Amino acid sequence: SDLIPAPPLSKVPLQQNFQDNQFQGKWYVVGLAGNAILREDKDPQKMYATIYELKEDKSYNVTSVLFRKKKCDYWIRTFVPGCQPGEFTLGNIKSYPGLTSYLVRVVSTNYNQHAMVFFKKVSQNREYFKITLYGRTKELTSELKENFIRFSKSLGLPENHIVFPVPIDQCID
Ligand SMILES: *[C@@H]1O[C@H](CO)[C@@H](O[C@@H]2O[C@H](CO)[C@@H](O)[C@H](O)[C@H]2NC(C)=O)[C@H](O)[C@H]1NC(C)=O
Repeated sequence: SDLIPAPPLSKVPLQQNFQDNQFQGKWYVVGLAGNAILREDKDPQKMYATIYELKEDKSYNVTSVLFRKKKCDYWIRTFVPGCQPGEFTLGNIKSYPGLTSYLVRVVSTNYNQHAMVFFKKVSQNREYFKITLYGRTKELTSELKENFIRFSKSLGLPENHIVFPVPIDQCID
């Protein structure tokens, strides 16, 4: 199992002045890229969504929804504020078999339109990294999508490892 090496953090920007309250709400995953992300053609990835909710202890209750096989699959997650506003670790790791690492980095966002988030984790000892292009709506500008493509590449990902989930109306509305 061969993988493209996770980029060195110094290459992953952090959203200047992150506002955890404004980043709340529903986000559409309009762009996906990772060393474990492949541009399938016989069955293109469907768009799923992720809802971020602040807890009073300032942690996020991240829950996602995807339409898998005639149903909505929901998966919960708790992000815990890291060392700098915008960074996050995984709450209750250890309740996730094979997980020794997990990190989130809000690269950039305008809180109303879009956002770019970098994730990196170590499962089974294999290092995985990915980047989601978030959209407040199910679609966005070409400017934003090529910016996403540009960044993914700066991290070592070939076009091939960059995909745009096709918009759907099931479960993510
Ligand atoms: C974060 O999620 C937890 C559960 O994931 C929410 O806890 C719920 O809290 C209410 C009121 O205290 C309870 O009635 C529910 O039973 C709890 N749910 C669970 C699964 O334990 C919590 O409210 C969330 N916080 C926000 C602001 O969304």
